[PDB]
Amino acid sequence: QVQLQESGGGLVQPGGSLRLSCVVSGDRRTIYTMGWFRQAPGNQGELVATMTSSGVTTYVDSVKGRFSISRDSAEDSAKNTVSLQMNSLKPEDTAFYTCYEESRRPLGSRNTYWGQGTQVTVSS
Amino acid sequence: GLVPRGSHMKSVFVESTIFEKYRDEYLSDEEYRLFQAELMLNPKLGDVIQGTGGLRKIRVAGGSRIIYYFLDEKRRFYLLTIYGKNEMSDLNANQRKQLMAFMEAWRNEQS
Repeated sequence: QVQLQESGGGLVQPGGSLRLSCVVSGDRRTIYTMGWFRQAPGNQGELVATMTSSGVTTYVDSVKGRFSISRDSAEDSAKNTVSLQMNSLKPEDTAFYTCYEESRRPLGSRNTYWGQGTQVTVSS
Repeated sequence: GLVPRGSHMKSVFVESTIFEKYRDEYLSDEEYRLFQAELMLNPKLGDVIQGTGGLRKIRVAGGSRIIYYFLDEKRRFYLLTIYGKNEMSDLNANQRKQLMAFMEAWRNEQS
């Protein structure tokens, strides 16, 4: 099947930088889109960033300039690693961060795969 | 506590032929990701429909409603179909039975 293992997270000083990361492997598929989601306790979550297989990105307004989504195809044979780069971290960025990836194997289902997630705590 | 209340495991959403054809006629990608996030925190979030074998209806678009089946062991959701609020909201036995059939059709694809 398709493997997803993710990395990064923890706990950071304001103005500091943290790279979340999240890998999808298996065999070949057609990748559509891919992103990051975040949810702080008590309130509704929010989609943090998105990237089509064409490179088209969206970012939410509160993170504009500071978070960056990037990608690594691994020849487009094999795996794609998706990275969330978070810089100039504000404490409002404290949240549980998950990644996802839509994708469709040959003759297979259009699935979106989701990570375990990882807590990111930006505290003075 | 820091981590929000719910479930935090790798999960899979599986569109059916129907749901995939008609998804973007209904949901912006933001709406769709918010939906999967909600289910990933809490499967059992949708209201059960009986005679179906565990199918659930969520109403978050608005009036969009999705019907899904969460697979206990493999941690996959089967997104069966999405229909709008105004549109057929009438649930009858032919429907519940055929939904159960196609649901079981996916169900037995990975033992």
